[PDB]
Amino acid sequence: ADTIVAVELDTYPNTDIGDPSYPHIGIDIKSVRSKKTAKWNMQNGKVGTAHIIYNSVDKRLSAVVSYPNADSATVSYDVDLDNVLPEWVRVGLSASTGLYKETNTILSWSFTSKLKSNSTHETNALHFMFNQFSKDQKDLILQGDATTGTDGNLELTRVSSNGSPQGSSVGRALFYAPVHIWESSAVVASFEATFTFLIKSPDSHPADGIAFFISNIDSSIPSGSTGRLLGLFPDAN
Amino acid sequence: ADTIVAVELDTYPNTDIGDPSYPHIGIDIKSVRSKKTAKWNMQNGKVGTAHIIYNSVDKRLSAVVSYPNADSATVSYDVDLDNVLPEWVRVGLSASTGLYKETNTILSWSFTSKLKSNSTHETNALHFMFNQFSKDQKDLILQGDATTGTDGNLELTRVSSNGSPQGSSVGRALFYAPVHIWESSAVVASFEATFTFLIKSPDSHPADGIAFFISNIDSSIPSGSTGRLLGLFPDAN
Amino acid sequence: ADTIVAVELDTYPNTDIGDPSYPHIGIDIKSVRSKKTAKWNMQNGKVGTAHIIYNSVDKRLSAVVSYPNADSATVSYDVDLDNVLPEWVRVGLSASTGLYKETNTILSWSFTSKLKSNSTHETNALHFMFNQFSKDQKDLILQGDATTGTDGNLELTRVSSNGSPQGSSVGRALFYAPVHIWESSAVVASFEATFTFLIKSPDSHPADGIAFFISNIDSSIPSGSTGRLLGLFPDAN
Amino acid sequence: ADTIVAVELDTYPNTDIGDPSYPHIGIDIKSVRSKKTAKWNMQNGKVGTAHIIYNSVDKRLSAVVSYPNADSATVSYDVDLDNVLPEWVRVGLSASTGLYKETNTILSWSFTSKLKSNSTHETNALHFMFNQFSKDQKDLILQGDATTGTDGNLELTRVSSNGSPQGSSVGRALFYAPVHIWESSAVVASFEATFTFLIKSPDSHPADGIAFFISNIDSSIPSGSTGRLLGLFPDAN
Ligand SMILES: [Ca+2]
Ligand SMILES: [Ca+2]
Ligand SMILES: [Ca+2]
Ligand SMILES: [Ca+2]
Ligand SMILES: [Cl-]
Ligand SMILES: [Cl-]
Ligand SMILES: [Cl-]
Ligand SMILES: [Cl-]
Ligand SMILES: [Cl-]
Ligand SMILES: [Cl-]
Ligand SMILES: [Cl-]
Ligand SMILES: [Cl-]
Ligand SMILES: [Cl-]
Ligand SMILES: [Cl-]
Ligand SMILES: [Cl-]
Ligand SMILES: [Cl-]
Ligand SMILES: [Mn+2]
Ligand SMILES: [Mn+2]
Ligand SMILES: [Mn+2]
Ligand SMILES: [Mn+2]
Ligand code: NA
Ligand code: NA
Ligand code: NA
Ligand code: NA
Repeated sequence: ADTIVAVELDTYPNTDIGDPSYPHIGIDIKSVRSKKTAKWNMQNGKVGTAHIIYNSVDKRLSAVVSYPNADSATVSYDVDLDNVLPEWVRVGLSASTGLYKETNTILSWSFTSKLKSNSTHETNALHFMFNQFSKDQKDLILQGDATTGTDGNLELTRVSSNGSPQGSSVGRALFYAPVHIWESSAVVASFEATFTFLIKSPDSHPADGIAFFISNIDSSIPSGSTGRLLGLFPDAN
Repeated sequence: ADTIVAVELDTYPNTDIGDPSYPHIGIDIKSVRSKKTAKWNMQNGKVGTAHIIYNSVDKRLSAVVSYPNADSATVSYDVDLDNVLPEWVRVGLSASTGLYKETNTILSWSFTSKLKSNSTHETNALHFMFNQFSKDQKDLILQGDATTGTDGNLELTRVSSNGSPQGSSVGRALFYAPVHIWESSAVVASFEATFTFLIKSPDSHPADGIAFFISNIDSSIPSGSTGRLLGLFPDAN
Repeated sequence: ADTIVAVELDTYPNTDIGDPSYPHIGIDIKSVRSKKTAKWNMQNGKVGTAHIIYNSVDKRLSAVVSYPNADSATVSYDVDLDNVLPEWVRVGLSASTGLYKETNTILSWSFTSKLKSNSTHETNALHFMFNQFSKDQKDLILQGDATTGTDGNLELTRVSSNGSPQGSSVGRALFYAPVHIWESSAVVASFEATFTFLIKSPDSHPADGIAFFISNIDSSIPSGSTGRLLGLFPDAN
Repeated sequence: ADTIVAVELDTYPNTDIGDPSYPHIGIDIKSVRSKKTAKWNMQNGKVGTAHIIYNSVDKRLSAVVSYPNADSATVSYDVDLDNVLPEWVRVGLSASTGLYKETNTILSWSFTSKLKSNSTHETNALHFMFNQFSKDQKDLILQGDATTGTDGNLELTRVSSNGSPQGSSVGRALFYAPVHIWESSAVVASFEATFTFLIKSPDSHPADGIAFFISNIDSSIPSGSTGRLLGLFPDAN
């Protein structure tokens, strides 16, 4: 399979696969069964913001999710990502719906990674920022049902011309350039990611969620990874 | 052909094709015959630094080149790059040698472009920084004789194991991700590029130069673009 | 007097002192009589965005102002700022009202300046970004009627508890740290500034405007610089 | 007293006050008796580089120190800095010598802090970078024996015209602008600091060290804080 590290904003509780009985944020190391979660007070049709951070000194992947006028949800996991991921990766956003559904709309997305060597001229850096998505976005790899340019937004899952979200949809956007997360001479490696998102549903139980993820470079949507599998995994192991 | 916008650090004067009778910095809009030049007091075997800047308000491509303890050379050209380049481009470094020769060594390279829209959440940004090049640099497209990882450096032209530069060599490094230089809703578009370079020759007349360039995305080394053509153009028109 | 370089978003036309007969953006070098202007299609109660740019290679102060869904206004002036300003400056925002009035509300403000030396370890940099102003903002010098923390915003001029703008008000916010705009070994010096602003008036003729400005470090509000003088100048010379 | 959080690069082992019996890096929370240390293989007269990182999600102050061609030393402490420091602080560098001595030379210094609110327009940011120190550096507060502009460098302790370090010297440089490390609406607060340093001594036992520190805004050199107290503390408690 692919190798996946994701932060999930998971909107539908699948307690059969270890989800808590509420919407939650999770940290996923090579399994959809989050290694850690925190309760998330999901707001239907409000624009929210996720922040992911990591560095190789502390080896802690943390995330925070918030809406304005609302308290934040936070989650952290101790994990050495050099022991998990290959030295070259792609970073991306994934989403899905199933028999339950929602809009999985990205309004903005930014990523910074730094590799600091032991030489005095130190940093190797990559940073992108999207506040505006464009019909033909050449620096993004779109997979499955992901489209760009509708209202300047990235629609990770299928949404009708009438505004209405479709079920059984899975989509992903990956930044075009590979990211280097380890180096021979690296003394500190850090990254950070922020995305803003609008999840709305005509339903009282929306599904299934959005993930920021890091994968191998040739990572693709796994077969039957709609719904609870979030476009990340081929099974619930 | 390809469409090329380059800043040349041109080490060999080819006065038959309009070069002045000294080493010079030039601004090249779709021709190796610089639209403007300034005298450059090239220092053999010293590490130098080039800076390129542009924005769409002023529509002026400027460049500066310097060595420590030395006065700078500067050059500027009025040019609307939206009238020259396609809206998606790749940016890169190119170099060549011919019957005369030199090391075309890049010690570091960084690039920032911003597209600011009229929406209040404004900037679309890309930034990379390389202070350290790596044997297998996946976020660079190497073309012709360009290699990476020798002393943590990008060698744009061929250099023997003994340190010694080879003639009749042409090489290019292009950043993997396309860069968006125009947008429907763009109010300001700007970029900047800095590279540090070591050009040394056993010869009193080194050749041929280094260029920072912007091209179409599928741009490749033109046939017989060794020597004076700098790996940029198929002819001296 | 103080030495002032400002970009004015000037809402009231004072044609007696050379204003055109419309709202306009201007570039002010040591006088309120803009050296250059462009027509500005000011929108009452809409949030707008100003961008200012400059570098010492081209020696061109340019500005753009925009609202979403609206075309931009632009203005540029050739001026060597090293010949105008001292080598250490403070940068800031100023506003005023007079017998005519408006809210002069800053929602956000960011500034970047770079001094690049000829040494290989090149950049001296300062960057700040405010998206949120706070009751007691210690890194801002507030002058005259400027306050912070009302709705997370900088109110440059006086505004009642009921939301309503007061006349004959002048205020300024200056960043606490001095900015270095020239250096012995400088090869390129550049800066950029962006602010977002909400100007609303119960009046069909609002007054008087907002300026981004650069001054000497001990710069203060000049006596009787309410109204057309924008909190920048002691007279209309 | 003042409130001090420092990362020490401590060159002289004072085992009477809990130093290990070697040069070491330490994390100092309101005491010179590091809460945690790691062995540091200090190199006399070689240029080294320190990196400090922290965020409020993980609440871990970490540091790394390195020389080229050398393995790094690392140290980390779990500490909520909002429980230690006031919401407004100054950040700085300090050094000292005593009966033993060394040059405490800063070649470069950069700092980034971010406060991310729960509003969609999120970040409040401050960043500075010094690669070049200047005779009259207005954006630095120099205290005790600190000077700037000798070889473009910050000399934290006294050094003769002949190059030679003086004993019983203490100096500090603080950035002029206060830094905001906590906010009402903050969801994540992070910072990072890097400085490059040259410590040389004619002595086989150099003293006493360099610290990156964060203090209250009106923090000053404590009386008799030369030598082992590093210009940070009034006593060894
Ligand atoms: Ca689920
Ligand atoms: Ca030539
Ligand atoms: Ca006016
Ligand atoms: Ca000690
Ligand atoms: Cl919980
Ligand atoms: Cl695609
Ligand atoms: Cl598969
Ligand atoms: Cl010339
Ligand atoms: Cl390749
Ligand atoms: Cl060809
Ligand atoms: Cl006009
Ligand atoms: Cl004040
Ligand atoms: Cl006065
Ligand atoms: Cl240890
Ligand atoms: Cl001082
Ligand atoms: Cl004291
Ligand atoms: Mn889950
Ligand atoms: Mn030429
Ligand atoms: Mn005017
Ligand atoms: Mn110690
Ligand atoms: Na958008
Ligand atoms: Na290198
Ligand atoms: Na605000
Ligand atoms: Na220096």
